[PDB]
Amino acid sequence: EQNCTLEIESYGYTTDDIEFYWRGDDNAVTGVTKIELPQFSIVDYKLITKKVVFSTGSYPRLSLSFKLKRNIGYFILQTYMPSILITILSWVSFWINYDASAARVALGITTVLTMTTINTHLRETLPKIPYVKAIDMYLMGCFVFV
Amino acid sequence: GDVTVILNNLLEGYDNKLRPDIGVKPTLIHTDMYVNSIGPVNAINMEYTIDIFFAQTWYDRRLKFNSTIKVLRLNSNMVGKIWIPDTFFRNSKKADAHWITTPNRMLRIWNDGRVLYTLRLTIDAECQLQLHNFPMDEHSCPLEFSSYGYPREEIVYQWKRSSVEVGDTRSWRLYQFSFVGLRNTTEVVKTTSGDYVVMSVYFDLSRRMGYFTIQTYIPCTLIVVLSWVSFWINKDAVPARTSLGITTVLTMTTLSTIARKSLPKVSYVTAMDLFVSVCFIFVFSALVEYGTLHYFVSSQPARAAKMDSYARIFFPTAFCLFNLVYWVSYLYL
Amino acid sequence: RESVPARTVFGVTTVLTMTTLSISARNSLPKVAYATAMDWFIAVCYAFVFSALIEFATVNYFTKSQPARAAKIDRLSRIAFPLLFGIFNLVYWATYLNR
Amino acid sequence: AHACPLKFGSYAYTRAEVVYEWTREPARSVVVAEDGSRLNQYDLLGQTVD
Ligand SMILES: *[C@@H]1O[C@H](CO)[C@@H](O[C@@H]2O[C@H](CO)[C@@H](O[C@@H]3O[C@H](CO[C@H]4O[C@H](CO[C@H]5O[C@H](CO)[C@@H](O)[C@H](O)[C@@H]5O[C@H]5O[C@H](CO)[C@@H](O)[C@H](O)[C@@H]5O)[C@@H](O)[C@H](O[C@H]5O[C@H](CO)[C@@H](O)[C@H](O)[C@@H]5O)[C@@H]4O)[C@@H](O)[C@H](O[C@H]4O[C@H](CO)[C@@H](O)[C@H](O)[C@@H]4O[C@H]4O[C@H](CO)[C@@H](O)[C@H](O)[C@@H]4O[C@H]4O[C@H](CO)[C@@H](O)[C@H](O)[C@@H]4O)[C@@H]3O)[C@H](O)[C@H]2NC(C)=O)[C@H](O)[C@H]1NC(C)=O
Ligand SMILES: *[C@@H]1O[C@H](CO)[C@@H](O[C@@H]2O[C@H](CO)[C@@H](O[C@@H]3O[C@H](CO)[C@@H](O)[C@H](O)[C@@H]3O)[C@H](O)[C@H]2NC(C)=O)[C@H](O)[C@H]1NC(C)=O
Ligand SMILES: *[C@@H]1O[C@H](CO)[C@@H](O[C@@H]2O[C@H](CO)[C@@H](O)[C@H](O)[C@H]2NC(C)=O)[C@H](O)[C@H]1NC(C)=O
Repeated sequence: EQNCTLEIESYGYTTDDIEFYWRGDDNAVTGVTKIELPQFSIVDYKLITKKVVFSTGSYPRLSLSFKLKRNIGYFILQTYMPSILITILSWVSFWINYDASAARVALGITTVLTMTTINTHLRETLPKIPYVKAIDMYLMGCFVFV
Repeated sequence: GDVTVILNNLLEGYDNKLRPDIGVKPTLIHTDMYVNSIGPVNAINMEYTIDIFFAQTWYDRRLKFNSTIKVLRLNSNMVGKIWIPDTFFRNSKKADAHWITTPNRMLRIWNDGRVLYTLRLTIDAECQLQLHNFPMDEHSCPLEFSSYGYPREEIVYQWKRSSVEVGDTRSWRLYQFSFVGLRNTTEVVKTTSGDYVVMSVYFDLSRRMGYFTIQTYIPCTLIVVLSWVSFWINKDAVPARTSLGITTVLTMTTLSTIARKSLPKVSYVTAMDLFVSVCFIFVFSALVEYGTLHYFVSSQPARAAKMDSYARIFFPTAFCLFNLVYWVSYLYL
Repeated sequence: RESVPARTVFGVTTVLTMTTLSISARNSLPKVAYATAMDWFIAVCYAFVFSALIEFATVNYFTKSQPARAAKIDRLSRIAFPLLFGIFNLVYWATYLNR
Repeated sequence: AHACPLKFGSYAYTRAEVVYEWTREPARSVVVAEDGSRLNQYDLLGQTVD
């Protein structure tokens, strides 16, 4: 979940020269429920009014905050199901009787190939967050299992 | 000669801050459009471009003159000196007029005070596509516009007989959709400021499947029918059947990528994505079926003998049943 | 004919190569909603590869039970498929270079 | 590791007309807010003014 804010302040006028408030204080912000985000969902929003104290004085401030919860269906179907299915295909090597070495080698190493291809395509398509994430951990788990 | 005097008189004792008949009655504005084009509809951002000629006609009794000339036909030069309605497009992510070589406005003032004001706009309207039945989906995306500051009791919009009219409809930059028709509408919306007359021009579009057929449906279908070959391959060709199955899996994943590559990250099962998932499940099932057959060989060869003959007819018939149900259900919407 | 793994690997891996090539070519093309000349070429080529692997499927099915007809169909396929591809290429290039 | 610079100065006024100096000590005249680090890849260690 992401807590995305929008901060509204006065540049030069201080609290003893200007005051901010929400007109209604519960119904000042409208249209949040009608928003349709393809990838997220507005679970909650809040309105805050305060006075931030800076060195030279107190300045009025309003804050509009949203809590975005990212949908999971797309990620499941496009990243997690394929990984698990390739993992099962990797497991199929056990039922194949040992004496067939070409078949077991082909199955195992081609499952490794497919796992790598899926991982690289997910690199390519997904947003480029260059630090470690939960999805990265899951794909490493799957690749380790293969 | 005389026209300069007419204009100087017209703008003498004028006040462009006040709408015509500020305190008497609402100003009635007749609006026309001429859609030069409807550009791409990129489902990723849920927006569609549109290039139009927006014309508004109203009545201003301050701009009434008497003279042998029945109409004054001016440039954009005067547009900034007389009152112009603050019409704006309520569903535009980013719109802009055109300014080359000279502002693309147009002003015309008649004897009786009728003003006609035309400009050329390119509007990136927003419409939230409901991406079910992809790629067999049909949408109706609006271009809405209303005054920004004048409520219902100050400015009222009103369509005409031939208000909105399309052009060739062949030079349009529509790629995957196809133009089918349009409708004009008028409503009154409630806003924080007041009640605003909102005018709408719905444009109806239908996606065209000539691309997704060749891209996904045909290759996925052929890959499945190719994976079936393992059944007819003898049961002793163990490495051959294993490689066949797994290579078909790899190809199917390659295809499943390009499947979704086109669409935004909608978190629901679209139709084409359901199709590709089902094809991948069929390939998965074929490979695991061969695996189970191979495992049963060493234990019960008689039991394994009938499994191949069962699968040979159960897989094709199952796929045909799925295809019939699918293509019938998604085209009945 | 006995080299069943070898011929199966040709079939499947050539299908994979043609898949990749078609994906790349239609990635290069804009996302129009109708068939282009390159798209027709790709479609016919993919059909040809599918036909090749199907011919293997049938020849393998018949082999070890009817070698005479297996070899007969294999020989006709050898003689025919290249000829059909060549005629397709000739007519295609003619029709799309005359314009 | 990198040292990304932010160099500013006066355009059109030379050293003999407009001289710039930090209002306080050099490293106390450029302050990064405590929540002001919008980097995914790197880690802002610290600044160094001059
Ligand atoms: C934060 O800061 C931002 C930046 O400071 C600020 O953005 C600025 O906002 C202002 C106010 O809205 C903009 O100023 C207006 O701009 C209009 C044009 O906008 C388009 O073009 C500009 C570039 O402008 C060039 O082109 C026009 C058209 O030819 C010229 O008129 C301009 O002078 C200028 O031309 C010079 O440069 C050319 C090269 O570019 C040369 O070739 C040329 O020879 C000139 O040297 C673009 O920047 C705009 O893009 C941005 O804005 C649009 C908004 O629509 C966005 O959608 C877009 O995405 C971009 O963000 C846009 O493309 C001008 O038309 C306008 O001038 C008229 O209005 C003012 C005030 O009303 C008048 O004083 C002025 O005289 C003009 O009125 C006369 O002419 C009009 C013609 O339409 C007549 O209708 C009118 O009646 C009037 O005639 C009378 O006066 C005439 C005198 O000229 C006289 O001859 C007549 O006879 C008669 O008496 C105005 O200047 C400014 O462009 C924005 N800048 C930028 C970078 O965006 C932002 O608002 C700030 N935010 C806040 C919250 O404060
Ligand atoms: C998203 O983040 C913002 C800020 O990080 C959160 O704002 C915080 O909201 C809480 C609850 O409203 C505030 O606590 C309040 O403290 C005051 C004391 O002055 C008290 O009078 C209130 O009754 C309440 O206990 C907190 O001050 C406020 N923080 C800031 C920096 O404004 C917000 O709750 C988070 N969630 C959402 C959905 O926005
Ligand atoms: C466009 O809007 C008009 C007005 O809302 C619709 O109705 C016609 O309007 C003209 C001008 O007032 C009348 O002369 C006609 O008699 C109206 N026809 C009706 C009510 O059927 C018009 O139908 C709309 N057209 C489109 C294509 O949306």
